[PDB]
Amino acid sequence: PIATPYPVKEWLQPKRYKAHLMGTTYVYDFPELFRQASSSQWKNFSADVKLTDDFFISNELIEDENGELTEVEREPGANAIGMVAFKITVKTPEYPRGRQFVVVANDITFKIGSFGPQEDEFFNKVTEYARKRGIPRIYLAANSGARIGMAEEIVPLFQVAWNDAANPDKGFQYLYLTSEGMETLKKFDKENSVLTERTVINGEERFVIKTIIGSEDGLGVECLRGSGLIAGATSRAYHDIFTITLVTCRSVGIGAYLVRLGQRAIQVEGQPIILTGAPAINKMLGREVYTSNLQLGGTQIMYNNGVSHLTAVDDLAGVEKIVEWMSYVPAKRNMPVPILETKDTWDRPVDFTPTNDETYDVRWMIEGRETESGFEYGLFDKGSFFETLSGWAKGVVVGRARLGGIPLGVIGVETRTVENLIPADPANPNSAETLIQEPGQVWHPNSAFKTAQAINDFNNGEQLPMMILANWRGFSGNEVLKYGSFIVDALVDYKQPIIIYIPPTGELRGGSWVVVDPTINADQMEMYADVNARAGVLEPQGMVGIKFRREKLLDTMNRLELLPIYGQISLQFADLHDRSSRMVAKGVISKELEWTEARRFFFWRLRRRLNEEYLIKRLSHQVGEASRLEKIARIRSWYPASVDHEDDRQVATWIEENYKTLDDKLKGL
Amino acid sequence: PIATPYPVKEWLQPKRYKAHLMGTTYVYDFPELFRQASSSQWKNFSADVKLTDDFFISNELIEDENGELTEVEREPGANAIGMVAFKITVKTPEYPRGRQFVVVANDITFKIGSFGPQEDEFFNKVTEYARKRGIPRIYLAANSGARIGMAEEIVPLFQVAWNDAANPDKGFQYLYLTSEGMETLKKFDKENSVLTERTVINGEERFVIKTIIGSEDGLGVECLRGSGLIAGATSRAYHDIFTITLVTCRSVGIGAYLVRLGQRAIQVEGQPIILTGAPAINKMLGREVYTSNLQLGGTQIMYNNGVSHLTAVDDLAGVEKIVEWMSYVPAKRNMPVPILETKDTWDRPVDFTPTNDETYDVRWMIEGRETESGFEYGLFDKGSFFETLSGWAKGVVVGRARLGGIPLGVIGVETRTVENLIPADPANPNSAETLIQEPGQVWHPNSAFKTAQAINDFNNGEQLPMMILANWRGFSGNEVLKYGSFIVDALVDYKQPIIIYIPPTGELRGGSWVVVDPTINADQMEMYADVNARAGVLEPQGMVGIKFRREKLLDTMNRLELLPIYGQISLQFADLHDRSSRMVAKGVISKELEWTEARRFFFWRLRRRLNEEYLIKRLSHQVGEASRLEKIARIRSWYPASVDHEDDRQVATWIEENYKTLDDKLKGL
Ligand SMILES: C[C@@H](Oc1ccc(Oc2ncc(C(F)(F)F)cc2Cl)cc1)C(=O)O
Ligand SMILES: C[C@@H](Oc1ccc(Oc2ncc(C(F)(F)F)cc2Cl)cc1)C(=O)O
Repeated sequence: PIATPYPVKEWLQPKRYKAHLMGTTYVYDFPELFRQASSSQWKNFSADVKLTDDFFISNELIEDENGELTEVEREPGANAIGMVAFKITVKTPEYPRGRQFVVVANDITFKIGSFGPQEDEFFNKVTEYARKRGIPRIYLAANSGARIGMAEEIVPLFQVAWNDAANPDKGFQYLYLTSEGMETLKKFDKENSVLTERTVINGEERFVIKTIIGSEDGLGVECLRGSGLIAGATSRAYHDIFTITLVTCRSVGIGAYLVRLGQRAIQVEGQPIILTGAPAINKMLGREVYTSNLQLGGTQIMYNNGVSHLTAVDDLAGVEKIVEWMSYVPAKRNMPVPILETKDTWDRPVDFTPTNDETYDVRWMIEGRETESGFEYGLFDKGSFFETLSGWAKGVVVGRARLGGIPLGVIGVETRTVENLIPADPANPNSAETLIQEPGQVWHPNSAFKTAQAINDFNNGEQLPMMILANWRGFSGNEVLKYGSFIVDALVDYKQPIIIYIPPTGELRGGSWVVVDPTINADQMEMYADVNARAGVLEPQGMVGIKFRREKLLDTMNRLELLPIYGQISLQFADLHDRSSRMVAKGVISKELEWTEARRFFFWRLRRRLNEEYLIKRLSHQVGEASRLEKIARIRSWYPASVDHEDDRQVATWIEENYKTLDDKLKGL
Repeated sequence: PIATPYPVKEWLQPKRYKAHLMGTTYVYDFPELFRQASSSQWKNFSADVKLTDDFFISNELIEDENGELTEVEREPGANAIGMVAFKITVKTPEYPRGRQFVVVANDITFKIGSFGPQEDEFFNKVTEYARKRGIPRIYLAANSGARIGMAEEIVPLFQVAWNDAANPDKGFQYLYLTSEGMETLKKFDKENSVLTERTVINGEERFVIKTIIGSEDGLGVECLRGSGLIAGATSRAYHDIFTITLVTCRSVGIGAYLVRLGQRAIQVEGQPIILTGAPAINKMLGREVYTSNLQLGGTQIMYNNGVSHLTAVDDLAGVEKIVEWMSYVPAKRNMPVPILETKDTWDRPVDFTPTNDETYDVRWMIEGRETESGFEYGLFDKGSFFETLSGWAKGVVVGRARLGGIPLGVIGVETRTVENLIPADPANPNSAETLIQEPGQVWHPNSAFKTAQAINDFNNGEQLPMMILANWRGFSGNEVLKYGSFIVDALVDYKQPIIIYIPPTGELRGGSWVVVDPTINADQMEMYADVNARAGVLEPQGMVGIKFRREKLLDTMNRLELLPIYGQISLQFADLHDRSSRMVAKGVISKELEWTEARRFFFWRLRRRLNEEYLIKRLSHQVGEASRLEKIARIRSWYPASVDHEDDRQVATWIEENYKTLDDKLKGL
């Protein structure tokens, strides 16, 4: 393109053009996308904000002579390997003073962005660089999988010992190198390129090749080791720091695997996640079954199965989703979750309220609904709900949100009936589309798996508090059994305060309660039941049909048919047990709450709990053998004699008024 | 039964008869079953062994006044709760001096062996009693799920406020208690049994009941809490001590859940594992779909899905399987795995050997095969292989075994084609039986899940070393993706030395290698490749069709159709790369081994590694900030200047000759 206003980027560095031709952004151009997403992040928080370019800094990372990652500034496209890294320090609304994180990405323009030993080592170095600093690791997937190849320096000068040179088609016995052939390697110093054994015949000597190694690195097994390295490295990363992946062009083999290992992933439409090549798959299936790779690792597949937590219209949308996601996570490991107050204060009732005589969307309780006559506020801050895994297991809703600025993970039950339509089966010209009916408030294999996943994803890396608006009436298909224990495990491992609240029209029966009972992890869990909720081992219908047969029905009968009415009286007699009042009496819940006052209660209870948890931790550096009970008990003995321990606002208030004073007490131990 | 030789047990204590009528063993009679299994255990180890009854001791456990578990001796059937516990101290071949473990079981004769608050608390107390002492917990499942019921003391004297006493069928508004009714409760002191509000009408006062609580404990939510308690307690137990479950009569609700939470489970034929009642399921399905519960939680279902690791013809067979399983696990947490030498010494070659021109059963390589002309010894001790999860994911074989007495977990790839026949679908009169073809050396969703499970089950509680005869050529259905990371996670968590050995005719391609590469956990993992094995990113066929097209084929062609032969030359050229020799050159394996000499090598390498691991641990009590590298390096500096560090036998020999001497060195730090 001649005569253009300004210089042609795609000409100055053709690699940029190659990347675009691939349908993706040039690696070195991604940082600019983060500055834009970051800049937009401010505009949406406060339009009147004069932003200076020093609010976003990007510093590429390359290994020095000691293989140690260091910051440098060089011209794009100067990377010697197919892997690049950037250290980003940007000021955001959640962190005005600024925050940091790393970005690892494949250079799709460098050897089809394949994973070679040098690229793996680098990816591994970056990962631990982020883990060590407790910083989040963002990975941009755009690869072709593990690098492959043969010792090309042997394919031209390799000899074969046929059965008879006369009739070559008769077959052969082995391959070898001649005295000359062997000399050529010694000349290029590529002797190690092969293993042979001198053998003479009716002619001269014929060095029989027993094994080909090759002088080039990245032909086979060495690439498999590099993959395992980064695979296990990512696995550890996930339990250490915040990990997220964005599929920008395509992710193959180890690339697709890494997407799952990092767990949280956003897939850009059109960019497929391929484990094994489609063309190769048609070979292991016989006839041509698939046409394009999109039909395999497309968004309409990965996003629906839960592998892709989110999708993006394009790369910039992808970066924005990443940036928005991070707004809920701490600047770094072990750091207080990013507190962020907006126009929606904590002091206000909850407008939206579900009714037994009306279908509703759980989301309306979470963020709120917009009616024709105004906006009904929900339990959490307006527009603070960021849902994820929205294309899989619609039965349950998971997302981040804010409670008066306090970021937390939220899981709610979808009362509406889910209509999961499973596409036809390509590997079978007979089977077609299949519509599935996923009842509301009913646990399914995918629903339990999604719940466990959500819990772990909230706990690991994100380190956020959590609220589950428990509202399940049962389960059905054993996969439900297996994944079931996944949930209890995730809860035992939770390290932040948890809150289980059975919503108003909600209910919690049988094992649906067991899997989330506070006694699973009393150190972090508390359970509340709305005055309009219900809970019991069995639903009214099931109870009566067991402990209220017909003989007990007749005996009661004293109005002397009237079975229909007396029958309903049974259900009502039972229902009178599944009341929140009873829950309190039995002490199975911390207390019963009112939906409209919930927000005010939960905001202070959580703010108060976070304060004590902080203290319980600062105290976990004195006498080693100290029970958490003995810890919280000592800390509460520091409160003034007039402070009501049950008063959250007061307790939170005093503590925040004496952080240093309390610190001194700690230092004096 | 009159005139019987000896007293009639079933008469002395009718509960025994009730249990038998249930088709199960009486709880208090189970200890005797363990003495018999234990006694048989000796007969099979050494017939010439005069065993005295003091080799097996059983002491029941009940809570004292402080709720603390204590040992007592009382008449069977005197248990006040539906839960019983026994502490067993038996002398076994692996532990002549004796070993200990606990046995928790439901009393099916006590309120249909249902889980009540008192039973849950007890189950929880026993579990931690075992965890605290590091002792194994054996649970005998024979229950009816969580206890249920209503405040019966209200159903007879409860009044209803009809719309008009004239026409009761017209309906009602609420229920209440009269001045008299209220008095009756105050008389029985059951006032808390309900919550009311005095309300007067055209008549007198009518205490409207707003909530029914009941004076009896175990009606609803309190039972759900008890379940959650033991659910999360079992979950923790699994990561702490050796947990196993035996379904003796039936396990319902929380009972079935606990089976999964304890992971390792043995199901007796005929005894079903039911999550939700079948009769109730027919109600949530409309018409009668299922006839018996066996069709749901039967062995032909649980065992095939992997929930039941093993099945037993009857209870005693069940106990034997438990006893035999424990022979591979340590007396207790953190204790050296149970070393046990038999007639099959370590010093001997490996007889059985697979051939590319012959189908074989991986098991023959493991334990060996019995031919018409003698017995071909395998890699491990004869008859020491104890396979588990044998009815699910036949694609992979998992079990315990012994290497010259050294107990370890083993996983191997089933080369033969699996024929998983999925039964018809009852919830659909249209769908029938479906036969599935699971190719050998090919990873499937169930196969990866089974592998991860095996690894975790070996690591947690069992604390055993592990060997995986890696031999996978690929994978296929994404569930394979999800469960895939389950494997890498399990390896990162492994705490005992691991050994990955690609068998002779075996091979390891693509991601099949990544998921088990040593670099995933270098602290415990080592990888060996047989000289007759093959490994690479892609199989010969795939490689040539990518880096050896037709133009490269023709160019090479110098014999001037001959495509068939030249084509084969391609495959051979590539295959020459996937050789173990190359693996060594690239340093991706510790070394290449010979199948017949493997046993001798692995026996000493493992014995040597266990010795150093012990030392690396004893050293983990000195200078806190010490790298494992710095640890093993210091320990190896203690070896004599003449000892070859690479010589396992020598190293193992010296160390075992100077345990105390080394101890002194440690104490002097
Ligand atoms: C209270 C209840 O105990 C149960 C019942 C089923 C149960 O198993 C499950 N519970 C929940 C799920 C999930 F994950 F879907 F919520 C799965 C199972 Cl298998 C656990 C405890 C009972 O015994 O009635
Ligand atoms: C070496 C290979 O990298 C891969 C390929 C696929 C891959 O994903 C999986 N690998 C193994 C399994 C399992 F568990 F079946 F063994 C599953 C997946 Cl998704 C991981 C790494 C490559 O890029 O060619």
